Amino acid sequence: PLWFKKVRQNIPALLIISLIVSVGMWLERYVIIVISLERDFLPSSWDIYIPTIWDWSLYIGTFGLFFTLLFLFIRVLPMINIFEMRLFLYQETEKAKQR
Amino acid sequence: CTYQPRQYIAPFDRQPEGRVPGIPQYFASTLTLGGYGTGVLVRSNEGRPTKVEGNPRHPASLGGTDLFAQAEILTMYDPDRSTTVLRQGVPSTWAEFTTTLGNALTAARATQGAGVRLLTTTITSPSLAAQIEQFLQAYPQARWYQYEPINRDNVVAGARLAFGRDVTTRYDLSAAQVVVSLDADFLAPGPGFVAYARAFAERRKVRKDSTTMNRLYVVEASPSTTGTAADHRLPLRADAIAAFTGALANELGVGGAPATLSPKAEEFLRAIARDLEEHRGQSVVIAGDQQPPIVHALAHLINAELGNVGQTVFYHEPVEARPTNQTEELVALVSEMAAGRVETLIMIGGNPVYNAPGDLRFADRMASVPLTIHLSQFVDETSARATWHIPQAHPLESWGDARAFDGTASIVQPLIEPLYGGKTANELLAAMLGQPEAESYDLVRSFWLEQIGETGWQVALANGVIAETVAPVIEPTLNEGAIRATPIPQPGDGVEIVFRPDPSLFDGFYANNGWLQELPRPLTKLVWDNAALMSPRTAIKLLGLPFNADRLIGTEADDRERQQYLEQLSKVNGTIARIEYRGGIIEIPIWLLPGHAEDSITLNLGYGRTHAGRVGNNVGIDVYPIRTSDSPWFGAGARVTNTGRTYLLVSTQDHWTLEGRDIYRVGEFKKFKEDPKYIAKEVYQEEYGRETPNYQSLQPGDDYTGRNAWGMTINLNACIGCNACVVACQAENNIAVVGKDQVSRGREMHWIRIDRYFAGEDLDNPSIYMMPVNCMQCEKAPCEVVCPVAATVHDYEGLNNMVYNRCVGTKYCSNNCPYKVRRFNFLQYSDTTTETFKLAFNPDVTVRIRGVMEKCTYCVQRISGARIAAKRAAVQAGQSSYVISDGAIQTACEQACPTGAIVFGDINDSNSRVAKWKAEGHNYGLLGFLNTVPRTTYLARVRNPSEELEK
Ligand code: SF4
Ligand code: SF4
Ligand code: SF4
Ligand code: F3S
Repeated sequence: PLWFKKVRQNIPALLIISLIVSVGMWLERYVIIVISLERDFLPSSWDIYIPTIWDWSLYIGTFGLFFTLLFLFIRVLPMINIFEMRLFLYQETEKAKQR
Repeated sequence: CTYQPRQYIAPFDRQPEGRVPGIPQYFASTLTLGGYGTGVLVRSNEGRPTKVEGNPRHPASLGGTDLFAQAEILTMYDPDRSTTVLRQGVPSTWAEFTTTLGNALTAARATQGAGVRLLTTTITSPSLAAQIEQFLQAYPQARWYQYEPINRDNVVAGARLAFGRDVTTRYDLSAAQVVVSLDADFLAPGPGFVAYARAFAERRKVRKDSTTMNRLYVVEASPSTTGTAADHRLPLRADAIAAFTGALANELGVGGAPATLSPKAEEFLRAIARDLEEHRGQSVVIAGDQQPPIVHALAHLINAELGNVGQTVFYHEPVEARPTNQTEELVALVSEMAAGRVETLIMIGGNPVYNAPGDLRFADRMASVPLTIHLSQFVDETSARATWHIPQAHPLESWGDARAFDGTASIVQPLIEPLYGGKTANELLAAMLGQPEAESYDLVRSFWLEQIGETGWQVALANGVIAETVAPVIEPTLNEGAIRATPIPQPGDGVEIVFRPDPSLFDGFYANNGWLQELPRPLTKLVWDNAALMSPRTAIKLLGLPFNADRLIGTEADDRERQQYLEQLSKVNGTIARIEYRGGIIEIPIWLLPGHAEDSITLNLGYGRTHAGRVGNNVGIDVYPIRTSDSPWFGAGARVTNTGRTYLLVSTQDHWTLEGRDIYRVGEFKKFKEDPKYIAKEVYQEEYGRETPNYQSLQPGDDYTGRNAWGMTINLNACIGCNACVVACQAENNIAVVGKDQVSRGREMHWIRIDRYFAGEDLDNPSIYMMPVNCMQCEKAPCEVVCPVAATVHDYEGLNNMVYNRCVGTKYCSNNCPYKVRRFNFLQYSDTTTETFKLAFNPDVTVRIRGVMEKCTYCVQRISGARIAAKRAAVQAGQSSYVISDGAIQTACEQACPTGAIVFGDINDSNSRVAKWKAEGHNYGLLGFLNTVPRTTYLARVRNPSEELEK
């Protein structure tokens, strides 16, 4: 859908696709690592990987740490570079003068 | 803070005379599995037993040992062994028992000992037999009444039918070109197992020079280790074997009965008969203990006709003291207990309440008896219901004598004073004979002195055998009329039940031992559990599973599809089936065994104990209640309804087939004689189009041309999948025992593993392949290259070095190991709180902590000791030679193997056995397309098929 311009313009469509892409990339890493490791050269050494609750707990915990750091960043420091944005305005005004 | 704690050191007060500190010693002792002694050499690190090995001078234990002898060390150090005398479960004293016993016996002297009864197992000790005979002389009306669940009653019954006298049958497999086995496991643990395995394996081992190989034909209800090492195997029902034996005698022309049989069985009969009469005096017929007495009588008759007697089969005077029908003697005792005639019962071991068949109701009849005394070495179920329980000294810590199947009279020697005290069986007999406080050492020595003499006693202790004692060869006379005039019962009464001793737990005595319970059972790979074993077809019909079961049958073209179907047929393993045999319901989970006979179920004894130690306290389902005295090893009718309610069964392998890969190589003998390299020349033609694969490597490696190089060769033809090597590695390298939950998560720690591939056409009657897998010590090792902290690096000799202290636990090395032989300590598996287990650990090898990887180290402790000793000898001589002998270093697995499949030696020394074996044309390394260049290599299996059955 991203190929079509209308889908890219729509803000809800972008959010849904971005969430699906984030899940798909996790699945890609899972496929590359776990599936390849499960079955190997010797058939006798074949077993299935079943994740427990503790690795999931670590995963949500890392999400929480990431968002905590983001929230402190946005509270204390500016989210948008104050300079390089007024310089961008200066560059845009000069472009208008040279048409 | 300081690097380490004070680490105080405590020395002796009086030095032992013959001991040099830090130097282990070896002592000769005897360990008995079925009451038949097997000579063992046991290492005493500092006065404590630590490692059991074989006695090269002992018949039936020439270096090789069975798993039960290996795992006796952990049994002697079980933290659940009895420590005190219990009156009625309350601690008491030995003196109080001696007073009570004396009063009870003098109260029974009014009669002739009519109330006094005994109950031992198969007793072969000359000292105990003489003491029991003297006690019977003192009390005329006393009875011995031997019994043990795994006995040889049918053998002696058949002997008394064929010869009219109890004889001891011995088989010389070295001179038998054809061996036929009627439901007989001679390659499974039992009397004479190590001797039979070594002789059979030597014939199977084939080199370019060799021109002859032995052939084995086996007919059996359940696939077994003997079945695995057979050129031809027929899965006949257990009841049908007696009819098959009668038919074989009839076609040979000896007295028998023609029996209707399946066409495959008839073809097998034609091949066996045709192979015989072509090898007269070069053939032997072996009948299993489970089979009925008529089968044994027919086997003696067939051997006499072929003239095999005196060449392959030898008859000797009976070695088991007084041979008797044990099941009938127990039935006589239970009836007397029900009547109330017995007033005193003394039992030396044997766990009678648990072991006795359910129909007998021994426990209910035991209550009637006023006094019952049990010597068990553990507080067993019988001891719990018995007054005056007395702890029994373990064989390692006790003075004793035992006789081998051939007859040896070997002497058991204590390596340590009893840890918890306890009394030997002879000491109990002495108290009954009126001599209390009699030392075991004096009782055994007094009997032996004046028979072999004081000088003989000294030689007997130094060696593991008594030269004077052996069974005399006798020539018995075969009674043709008695053997011919026998019923030969016909098979067929509905679903049948086969009762087989557990491969790892035996009769359930070893249920407490952790190593045996954790050991994967051969051919089923199950751990910590008991399951009903049935063929895939049997499960589909009885449990109504939705599978065709004919899809498995097919040609080589659809082999990959049929292997996938077998995986789909699996996952039904663990469904609980309620089985009703004779008024008894077992409710046991079912595990599918492909090679099993149709309409037959195998149930393993030794499970469901309730008074066993914390390990194996309640594991598996007890099969003893359903078992009946009239038919101990066979069953006639079983309902086998399916109750669903699937129960998790844990297996180590988790895959039953090789997926079209060159892991196991199998070739015919006739083609091998023309070209030894034919098996290797083939395969490469299918894969690359050329006879030789031109593997190319971008990595140099190391020369190793002028230095000792250590390599191992494993012979596929010799291996029988006994699993003795796995137990030997666990004892030698202090490998931890993980729980059933850890095995379920695939975290079992075993340096050596045996894999069953079950690969064949049909897949309902597959050919079992057993391959031992251990670190290959690859000259170019992938695991070493991926290690960040350099914990795994190579060695000057060529050994891969794994340093536990350096390992940080990344686990990258296991991922890059192609053979997946590396085991990681995910949790703290090692036991730190148990003093007895701490004594068991070998000092030479470190006890690993959590977070470190482990792998086979080619028994580095043995190699380092030999290298230090060779260097020390060279410097003292002044030669500076540093020469190590070929036989100087033997790995624990190499010593343990009864067959001799594993050989360890220098590769560079061309005169070493490993160098000669590695020059064979059928030697190869696993996964050659990876440029690992392993040092552990395999010899491709060579078979000897008869043109009748095969072509
Ligand atoms: S077998 Fe595995 S652990 Fe052993 S040397 Fe080879 S790659 Fe390393
Ligand atoms: S060589 Fe030693 S460590 Fe390796 S498998 Fe054999 S017994 Fe175990
Ligand atoms: S290699 Fe191991 S499993 Fe095979 S026969 Fe020898 S001891 Fe038994
Ligand atoms: S990668 Fe290395 S760090 Fe240990 S777990 Fe393996 S030897």
